[PDB]
Amino acid sequence: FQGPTSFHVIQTSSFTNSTWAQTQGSGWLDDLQIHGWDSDSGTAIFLKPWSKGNFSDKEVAELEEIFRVYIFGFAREVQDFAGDFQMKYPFEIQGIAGCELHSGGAIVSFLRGALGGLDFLSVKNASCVPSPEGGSRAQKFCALIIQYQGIMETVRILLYETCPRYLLGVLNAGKADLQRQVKPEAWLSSGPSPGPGRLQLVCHVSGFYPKPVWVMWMRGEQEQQGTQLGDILPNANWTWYLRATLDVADGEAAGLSCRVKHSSLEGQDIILYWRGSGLN
Amino acid sequence: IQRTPKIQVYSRHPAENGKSNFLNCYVSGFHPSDIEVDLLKNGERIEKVEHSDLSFSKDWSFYLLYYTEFTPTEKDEYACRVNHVTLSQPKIVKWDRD
Ligand SMILES: *[C@@H]1O[C@H](CO[C@@H]2O[C@@H](C)[C@@H](O)[C@@H](O)[C@@H]2O)[C@@H](O[C@@H]2O[C@H](CO)[C@@H](O[C@@H]3O[C@H](CO[C@H]4O[C@H](CO)[C@@H](O)[C@H](O)[C@@H]4O)[C@@H](O)[C@H](O[C@H]4O[C@H](CO)[C@@H](O)[C@H](O)[C@@H]4O)[C@@H]3O)[C@H](O)[C@H]2NC(C)=O)[C@H](O[C@@H]2O[C@@H](C)[C@@H](O)[C@@H](O)[C@@H]2O)[C@H]1NC(C)=O
Ligand SMILES: *[C@@H]1O[C@H](CO[C@@H]2O[C@@H](C)[C@@H](O)[C@@H](O)[C@@H]2O)[C@@H](O[C@@H]2O[C@H](CO)[C@@H](O[C@@H]3O[C@H](CO)[C@@H](O)[C@H](O[C@H]4O[C@H](CO)[C@@H](O)[C@H](O)[C@@H]4O)[C@@H]3O)[C@H](O)[C@H]2NC(C)=O)[C@H](O)[C@H]1NC(C)=O
Ligand SMILES: *[C@@H]1O[C@H](CO[C@@H]2O[C@@H](C)[C@@H](O)[C@@H](O)[C@@H]2O)[C@@H](O[C@@H]2O[C@H](CO)[C@@H](O)[C@H](O)[C@H]2NC(C)=O)[C@H](O[C@@H]2O[C@@H](C)[C@@H](O)[C@@H](O)[C@@H]2O)[C@H]1NC(C)=O
Ligand SMILES: [Cl-]
Ligand code: NA
Ligand code: NA
Repeated sequence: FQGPTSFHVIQTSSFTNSTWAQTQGSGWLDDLQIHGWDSDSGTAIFLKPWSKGNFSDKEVAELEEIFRVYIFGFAREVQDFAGDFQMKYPFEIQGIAGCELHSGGAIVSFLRGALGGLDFLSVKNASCVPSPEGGSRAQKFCALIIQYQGIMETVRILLYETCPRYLLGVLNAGKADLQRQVKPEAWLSSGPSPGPGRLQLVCHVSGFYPKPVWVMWMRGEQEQQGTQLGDILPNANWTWYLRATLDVADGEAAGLSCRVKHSSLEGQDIILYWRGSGLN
Repeated sequence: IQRTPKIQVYSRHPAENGKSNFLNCYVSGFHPSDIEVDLLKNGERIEKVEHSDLSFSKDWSFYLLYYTEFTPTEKDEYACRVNHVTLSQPKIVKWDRD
């Protein structure tokens, strides 16, 4: 099946001073957002009609309450221990946790934490593993948290028992959107001149879904190895944008074409031809 | 260490003068998360701009998508203006269809 194969939640907790901290959170299928977190209410925002997957409204409300208590408690405890952990304000903590479906069917869970934009800890085999970037502070944190009754256990349940069944249920519940096929459009333009006597040609590809796509500059059936793929960029409403560039000498741009392949085109590639002398 | 934002400005559809389109500004690679992003038309802030909820990549750098409807013309200029703790002044990146 196509589309996303993983689910995760993220946390960004920004500690401005010893009496002010705020958290942002959200839920995602790969890089498609399916949940928001509303700090006004301490409840989730369900961005798709299928965002609860196969979970009952009661189980969803229980999980929202776990996250509400966790968000409040996290800030409370970090502010209380900030002095002992020699924390200097402002600082920012990030967390990501979830699970993913692999080839062969296994579901693997993960939890990672960061401080100052650097890795701080991870959960491997239901244990807190300090990251070397986190130094003695991460060793101190892991020794402190694993003594917390309830937290370790709740994290274990959520990662290894709740997340896998949630993931399968939501990939199934959302399949009309997650496995839809949206066709790209493509166009050509100039790029910044790489230098004297040289041009850059740009092949733009936009509005496709799912994300896997193939774009190449061509001379007839010869693929130009100089083709440079840009990073995939997002559009609003779950489609993507990509630029494929080629740097050539002024007199070598004639004869070039851009070829686009995508799962939605049913084997009917898009071919665009570059014409020189301002003829597009 | 703090990381300054990368700023990429692009249209959803090919620019056609007088035809409605969408202007995107993708801001990425930055740390810490607090950031201000505006889309500009001829140097003026566009009032109705939408944006994504905060996310971050595997290396913990944050990213956001800002977008709005716009109708390109031959004369009008569009841009993305970003403010972040790593910048002493706002950084402006102009939209350029060419
Ligand atoms: C949300 O969906 C989850 C996934 O559902 C499946 O996939 C979706 C896409 C649809 O196709 C569904 O129709 C389909 O069910 C549900 O979780 C899954 O539930 C099933 C039970 O319905 C469960 O199957 C059982 O598995 C155990 C063995 O499990 C262990 O071993 C496997 C490897 O072999 C391992 O992967 C597991 O992690 C465990 O370690 C097996 O013993 C059971 O057998 C008994 O029941 C069957 C009939 O069901 C009977 O024939 C046997 O004779 C015997 O009595 C049974 O096969 C899946 O393992 C589970 N999947 C996961 C990843 O957890 C989910 O269901 C709820 O959670 C389940 C864990 C279970 O408690 C259910 O009763 C719950 O309803 C569903 N709902 C929610 C709210 O999560
Ligand atoms: C993968 O994980 C398993 C399971 O870990 C256990 O369950 C998780 C849910 C989580 O709660 C863990 O904290 C928990 O341990 C690992 O299997 C366990 O391995 C540990 C060693 O790391 C064993 O611990 C020993 O247990 C003895 C009692 O049965 C006890 O006498 C030992 O105490 C002595 O040593 C410890 C330091 O290791 C010291 O603190 C004590 O004071 C004392 O000197 C020790 O606690 C568990 O018995 C194992 N549990 C099971 C069920 O097998 C597994 O090793 C790990 N795999 C890898 C490769 O990391
Ligand atoms: C503790 O920090 C808060 C600072 O928060 C603002 O948002 C941060 C994310 C960051 O951008 C920071 O630069 C900002 O200042 C203060 O609260 C805010 O205070 C401002 C007044 O400067 C006010 O406009 C905001 O509404 C207020 N936000 C909230 C949610 O309270 C704290 O200030 C104290 O509390 C205020 C309510 C006010 O009474 C102020 O005079 C107090 O100092 C900061 N406290 C301390 C002790 O530094
Ligand atoms: Cl909240
Ligand atoms: Na050509
Ligand atoms: Na974002």
